Amino acid sequence: MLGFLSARQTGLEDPLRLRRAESTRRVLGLELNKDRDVERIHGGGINTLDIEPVEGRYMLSGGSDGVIVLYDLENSSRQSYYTCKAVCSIGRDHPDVHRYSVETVQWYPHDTGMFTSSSFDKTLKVWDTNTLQTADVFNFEETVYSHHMSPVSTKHCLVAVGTRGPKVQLCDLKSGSCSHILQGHRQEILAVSWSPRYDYILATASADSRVKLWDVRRASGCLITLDQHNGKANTAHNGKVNGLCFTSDGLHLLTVGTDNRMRLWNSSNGENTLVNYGKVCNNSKKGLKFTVSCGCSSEFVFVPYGSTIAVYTVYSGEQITMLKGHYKTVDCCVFQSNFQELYSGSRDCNILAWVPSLY
Amino acid sequence: MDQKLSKLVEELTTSGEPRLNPEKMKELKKICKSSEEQLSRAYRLLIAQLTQEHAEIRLSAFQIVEELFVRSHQFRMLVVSNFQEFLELTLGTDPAQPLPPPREAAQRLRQATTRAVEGWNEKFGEAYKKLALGYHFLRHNKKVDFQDTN
Amino acid sequence: ADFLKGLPVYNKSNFSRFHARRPSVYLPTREYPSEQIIVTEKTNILLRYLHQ
Amino acid sequence: MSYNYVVTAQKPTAVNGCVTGHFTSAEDLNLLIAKNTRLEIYVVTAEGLRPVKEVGMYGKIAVMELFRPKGESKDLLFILTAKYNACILEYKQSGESIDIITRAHGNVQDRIGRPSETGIIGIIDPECRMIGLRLYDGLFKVIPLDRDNKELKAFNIRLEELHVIDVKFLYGCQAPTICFVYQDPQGRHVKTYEVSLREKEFNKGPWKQENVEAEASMVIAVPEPFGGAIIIGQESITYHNGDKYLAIAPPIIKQSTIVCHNRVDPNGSRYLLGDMEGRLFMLLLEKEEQMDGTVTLKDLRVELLGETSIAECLTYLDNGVVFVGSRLGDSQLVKLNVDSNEQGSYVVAMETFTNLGPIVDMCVVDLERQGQGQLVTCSGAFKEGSLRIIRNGIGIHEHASIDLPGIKGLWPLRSDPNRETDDTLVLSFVGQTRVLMLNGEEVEETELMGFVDDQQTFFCGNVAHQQLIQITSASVRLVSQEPKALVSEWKEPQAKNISVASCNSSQVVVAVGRALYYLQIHPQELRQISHTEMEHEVACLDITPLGDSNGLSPLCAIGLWTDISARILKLPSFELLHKEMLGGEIIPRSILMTTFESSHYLLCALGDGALFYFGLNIETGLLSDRKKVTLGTQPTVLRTFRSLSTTNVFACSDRPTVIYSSNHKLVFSNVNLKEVNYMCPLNSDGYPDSLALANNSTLTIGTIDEIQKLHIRTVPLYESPRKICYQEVSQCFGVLSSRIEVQDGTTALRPSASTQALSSSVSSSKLFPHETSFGEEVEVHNLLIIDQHTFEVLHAHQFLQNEYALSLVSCKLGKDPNTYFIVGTAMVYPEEAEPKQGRIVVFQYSDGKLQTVAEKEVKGAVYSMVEFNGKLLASINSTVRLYEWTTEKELRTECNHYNNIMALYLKTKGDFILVGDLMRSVLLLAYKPMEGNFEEIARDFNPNWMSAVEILDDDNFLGAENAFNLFVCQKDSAATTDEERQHLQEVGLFHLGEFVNVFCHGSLVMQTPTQGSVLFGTVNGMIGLVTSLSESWYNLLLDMQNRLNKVIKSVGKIEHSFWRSFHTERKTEPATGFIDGDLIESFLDISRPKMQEVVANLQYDDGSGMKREATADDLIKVVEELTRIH
Repeated sequence: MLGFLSARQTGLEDPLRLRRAESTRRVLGLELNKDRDVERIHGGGINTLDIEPVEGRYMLSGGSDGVIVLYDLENSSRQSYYTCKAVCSIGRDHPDVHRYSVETVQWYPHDTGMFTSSSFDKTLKVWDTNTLQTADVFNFEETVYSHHMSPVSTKHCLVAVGTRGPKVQLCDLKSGSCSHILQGHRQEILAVSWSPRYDYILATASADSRVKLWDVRRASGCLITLDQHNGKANTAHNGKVNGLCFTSDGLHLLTVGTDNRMRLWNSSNGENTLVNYGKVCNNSKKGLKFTVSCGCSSEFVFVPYGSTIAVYTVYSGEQITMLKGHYKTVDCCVFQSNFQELYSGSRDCNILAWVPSLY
Repeated sequence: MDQKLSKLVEELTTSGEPRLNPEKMKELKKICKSSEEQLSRAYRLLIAQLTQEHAEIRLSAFQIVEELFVRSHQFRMLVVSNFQEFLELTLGTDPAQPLPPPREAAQRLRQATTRAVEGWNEKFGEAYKKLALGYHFLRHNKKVDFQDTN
Repeated sequence: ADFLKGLPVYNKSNFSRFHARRPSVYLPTREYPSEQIIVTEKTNILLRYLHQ
Repeated sequence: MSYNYVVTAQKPTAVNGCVTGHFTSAEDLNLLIAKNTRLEIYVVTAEGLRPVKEVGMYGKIAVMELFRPKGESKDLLFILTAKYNACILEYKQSGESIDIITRAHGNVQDRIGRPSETGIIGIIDPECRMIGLRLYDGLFKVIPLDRDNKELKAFNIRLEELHVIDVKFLYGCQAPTICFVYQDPQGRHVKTYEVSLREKEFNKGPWKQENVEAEASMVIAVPEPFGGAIIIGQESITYHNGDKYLAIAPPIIKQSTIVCHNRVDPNGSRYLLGDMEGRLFMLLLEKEEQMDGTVTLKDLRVELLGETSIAECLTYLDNGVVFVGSRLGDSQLVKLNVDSNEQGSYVVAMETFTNLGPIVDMCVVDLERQGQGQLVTCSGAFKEGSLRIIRNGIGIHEHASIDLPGIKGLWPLRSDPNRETDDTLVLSFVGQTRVLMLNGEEVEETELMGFVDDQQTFFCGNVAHQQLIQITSASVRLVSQEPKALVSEWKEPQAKNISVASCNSSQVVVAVGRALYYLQIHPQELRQISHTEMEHEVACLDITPLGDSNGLSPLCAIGLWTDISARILKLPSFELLHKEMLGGEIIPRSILMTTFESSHYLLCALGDGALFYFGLNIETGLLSDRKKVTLGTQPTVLRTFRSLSTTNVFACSDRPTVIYSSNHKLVFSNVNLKEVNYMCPLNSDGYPDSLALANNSTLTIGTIDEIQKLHIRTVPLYESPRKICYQEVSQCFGVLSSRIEVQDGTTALRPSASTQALSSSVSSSKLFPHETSFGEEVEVHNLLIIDQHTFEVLHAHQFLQNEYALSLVSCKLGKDPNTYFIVGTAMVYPEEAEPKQGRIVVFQYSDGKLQTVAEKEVKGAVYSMVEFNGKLLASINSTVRLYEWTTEKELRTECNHYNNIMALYLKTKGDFILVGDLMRSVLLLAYKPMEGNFEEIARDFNPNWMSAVEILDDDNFLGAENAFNLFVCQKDSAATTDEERQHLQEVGLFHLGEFVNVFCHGSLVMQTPTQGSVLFGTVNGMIGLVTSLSESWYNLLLDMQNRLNKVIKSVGKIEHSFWRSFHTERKTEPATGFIDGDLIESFLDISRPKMQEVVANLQYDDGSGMKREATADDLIKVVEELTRIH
């Protein structure tokens, strides 16, 4: 650790090199912190975690029991051991409480005040955080399996919703309309994710074993369909592609299928890069959420691997590690790139924190 | 010394009596107190006995584990390091691995394990929050009734 | 050393009167219009590749 | 809020880029050097590197390239900044109007993308058709260089090779071909692509993909007729030309890593290579010509030309001269003479340009004990490591040094009337006088006819009507110039002794006790005009003619005993015009009337070092605006001297000073000599535009700088210096040093400072295992005790093997009165991710002999330590602990605080402790003297990778960023909750553009709008000054900054706001609470009409608190005060 400090001081290595090397070392040393904890309020499993984007202080956890918890990661206790208290929570007491499980929760990428929560109740609600009241509501005909808002979009705040229905929905928050409908899929779309690089590109994965990349401008047809074999067909996996996430820079896309395979693709032309990630066990019938690191030498991907968390490499494929601790299958993994932290919400109603321990 | 520890563990686990012999248990405790390596070997032997397909052997091994947990800090560290496998072997949490016969001895083992885990959470939950977590994992997630007779 | 024979001399006088003064700072005040501006073509790479 | 002001005391000196070409004219070789934000343009003339210009860019120049598109008379310059500002500029010199026209400008930043591990790369085609930028891995940005279109549309191209080590554009290929070395899990491969503009894509390259050395790191595009490329790794130089593959693995290269290259011959026959060790090689390509007539490559040959400064970027200038730019050491200008010297080295160091950075650590020490703080900095690394003493002042370049002790006066004299230059130097002694002749450089004893050598001279010189004068204690003697003979002699009526003398060309005023006599100089007569008696004995006199009076002073300045009063008298009446009571019981010893910037002054120096200065009205004889300064403790002798056609005053004393005037404000600058007693200007043939100076025993003749500067002395250590702290009691400097020794045991590569210490000891701790293979390097650390005066390593204490000294503090602990060197050390074994052991060692440098007073094993590495109320606050790995100095001279653990990821920087003030975490920003703790824990008063939760911290005051805390930014946090004491209080509000932000390593309190200016002062050092050797400001002054400065932004047009059209905006990988906000010193100071350099435009309708307070209409002269004065502070 001293060598990097000396190199930075002398200017042999630019500060970015020390930053990236130290971040990689810390991510390698991720371990289940016994001291830090997050108070167990959820009565059921955790279907999603999402730390706010602007400063990574507040995290949103949606539970299987329909309870939303706005945890605060700011350590106000001044103690090495401390419990991340729930600053506020929407539970059964609150009238607008999601009756059923809340599948995903995602802050407004522009303003930290508002955040979106979609539930198995057939509804997607936009809450504020000044009063934690449901600012807006959208009701669908099929249970919202996933919902995402473009993080690189300032012109529109379009929300892409994938439900049991095979038609993707696009709704405008500013105009308060659910007008747009994209068609072409055959069954429930389990994962929708905008491309961070290109504003108007949406990647949609379904249980039809296909990943379709669309341009919202052209309301006619889908741009591309990822094929594992590159035409040597037109299918991302042998089962259900229930996990989808772009790489931090948006040049690659990671797809996790029920065939227990994780595949990397070029985001530009959609040909399988053929990275062999091995058997990534995945038996979840619901959309599986996985997160990719940011600002690290090698982009890590954290995939819920049964009841552990498998950390691989996005640009090599080598299985960096398998963090254990959770008693039940891990459901959601959210990575705080600010301090190279990880927070996984398993169905055991626990929010386990994983931190780089170096001594 | 190691062969003596192995023989004592075997005799204590294969005796089949509902209660451990106090003299052999005192000798075992003295050996576990004489060296930390002997304590770790006793731990490994008890784990290997919990894998046996006999509920009386598992019960006796659990009683030894409980006594060493209450009396030894490093044995507590060892048990916590592998608390998941311990709970699987003693309560039969995994439905694919039911408790071995006889049924009455398996029930007694389950009751004793539940009570011991309860008392361990009561006495050491603040520091040993790990074992505490699993406790609630079986308590609420697994709806294990602590007040149930069986 | 035969290999040091022929180092290319741009001008014979350069460094001929070498002697063993810091530059004056340039502080422009006038403005001459920039002939060209560099704007990154926003053309989506993936759209271009697909259409190709 | 918080208000701050940042100025650059020293411009960055580390050379980032270097390029030769034809920039200023198509027929002139021009060298362009990028030093961070500075771009120096020199011309390679016969004299040397004549500095044409220096351009200040609002951005860090990461890419520099000289490209000449077909049809361009002279090469254009392409600059990319670290903020991704791209600009194509051209030189245009119409007569004297030098301009840098921004032909193209824009921003090529992309919204998202990983910065490349190898960094920004910028390349241009051989034909100058497109500019390729590798900014983010996986994307290659291409800017087509089309002239017709108004808009240059830069477009990205996908790269299937994310990890691209290096990229270059190939010659000898029709389409633009890029050859690049890229890495993947298999290894490193060299690949080729064709850049298609119409398609805007990449096509299969001419060659195959071929494996290269595992450390293939550099690519060289060999031009015609060779073609192909050369791949340089660490052991093997390979050459790929399609099928033709060559490889050579010399053993000489394997020792070091080649980091820079340059092409000597245009046809690529010869190349220059420079390694990290500093060695300079020449790579030879042996062309062979086939019978067909095509020339190809026969074999590669590498030859070690010699040893030069650690090369950052070499550039063969011309005629065998090579500019070895350096970043870790002084830049060099070497000559590759054909014949090697006896040492076997072909390189001769022709010149050395001083490089101040990297500044690992520094101190402000009043070594002189005069009050002028000098900056002692640890600069460089490896063999280039050294100490730099930046003493503000003015420097003499003496050319003569005679041995004459006890001189009492010096006078320049012109013997021959025809010769307009002096040729004589008269000297004064104990009741005697000596004359010296100046025959070029010959300086020898003579006798002059009419002058007496048996009386002490008080003045002599050249007077009106082709004559000479000599005034002694006995008489005043008039001598004709051409015929050396006494033509007139005057004595006091009763033949009494002259006591004081003054003289210009036509007038004499002498004192005889209280008596005063006014004499005029006429052909062969000393005409006594008038006489008076003063109230007291006369101390000093001056009759210097000022303004438009034509060599005839109406005024006489006089200083008197008893009343200590500087008086202005009328000539010839001797009427009192002004009497000024100076105070004290110390008499005036020197008095002078002078004009500084067409303003008249009276200077009066007392025998106690004091100097009074006054405004002088030469009509009324009125003295006004009385100001007083101290200039040493000895009596000051004042003497005027012309320098660059400007009048100054030399003030001789224990502290040589030059008095001058800056913007109608007298400025005092310290000369660089121990003590000057007497001085005179001298302009002979062998000593033109020079100075004669005398002290107790030596007579020196030298030149002098017109003004002052940060003169920098250099003390080479030949090993990397890390920390420095000054021990006042022992008059010694304690420096941590590290040198690399190769396994043999181990032997040092070269002689260093640690080895040649006058006394070398070694630590042999009993508190405390690997087999270093032959040729493996090991870092050996030493503590060097260096005398402050001779700056020679008096002592060197080598630590244990595999022990790194990380922290050093010089302080006294507890009730122990002795001052100790407390050094923290860790043990870095190769296979440990972080150290597992360490120790704090307390040494005492006594009677010239260091001794290990005490020691304290500790688990972990002592990153930093600081004195804290007599207690040692030590950061050990993930903990901060307190130790106390017991009566047994031992350290005793008191308490520890685990709420610190990694305390890397510690600062204490009163009961506060500012902790700089590696990535957790700044914490603020307050130790408990009753309980014993470090109650964390406040902290900043923004994720900030810190490089330095400082405590501006009880509430403001200054911190640096890993991305070249400065911020200032404030403890919200106005908070009404424990929550708001625990949060430090980031009240100021700024983008310095430099990586600041060390902060230190102190100022380099002899001791105001600006309060407080913190100097700071950066990796680029850029010393900067940060100070506070009042709210009104900050508001005025911010408004003037905006107006200057309006008026001043930056090079490249980069907005200053966009340049100083706080910028990181996670956020980008404009600068706030900070005033850019350089832009404000540039107000002094904008023409008067531009001054008026800038100050147009600005509301300002002239000290009355009333918003007046700020003028161009109000703001100028405001800026002259700010400049004075640094």
